[PDB]
Amino acid sequence: MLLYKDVISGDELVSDAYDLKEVDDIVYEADCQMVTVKQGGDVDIGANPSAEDAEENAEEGTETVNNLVYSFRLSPTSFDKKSYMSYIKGYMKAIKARLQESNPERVPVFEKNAIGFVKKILANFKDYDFYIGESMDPDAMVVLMNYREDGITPYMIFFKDGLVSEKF
Repeated sequence: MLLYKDVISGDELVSDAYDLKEVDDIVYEADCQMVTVKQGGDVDIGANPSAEDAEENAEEGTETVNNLVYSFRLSPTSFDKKSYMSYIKGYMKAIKARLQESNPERVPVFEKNAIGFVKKILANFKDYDFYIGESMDPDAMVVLMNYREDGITPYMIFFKDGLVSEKF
């Protein structure tokens, strides 16, 4: 029920309606489940000439999708290996300033903890993928999608430093 949004440019990055766990480091984890819904194509809010919506006569088009991405229309975008270093570097520094203006005591704990997680993320930045909200900003809240140690549990992480809690 809790709603967490970013102030830099995340806009509703995740919520507790699913489940959130903060790792000893400084990030939250919102688990997502798969649900089957009847979708008949969308392609943005308008962008098609003429169609029939028939395809076959033995299946309409049921597609399972995460409940967090569907409710928050999460939008995953492609990225570059070297481009990732520039986004995490200029983004980490951006937060460093937000602490100095708000809480300067979070500058050191945030640097050491965030530095450790970044080192374990580069080991497989591809397996963590890179998501982005409708804001379309490579310097806003960045969420990564990774499967637990099992693989049957899809979960994403949201930097707690750039995540606030909102009560209904």
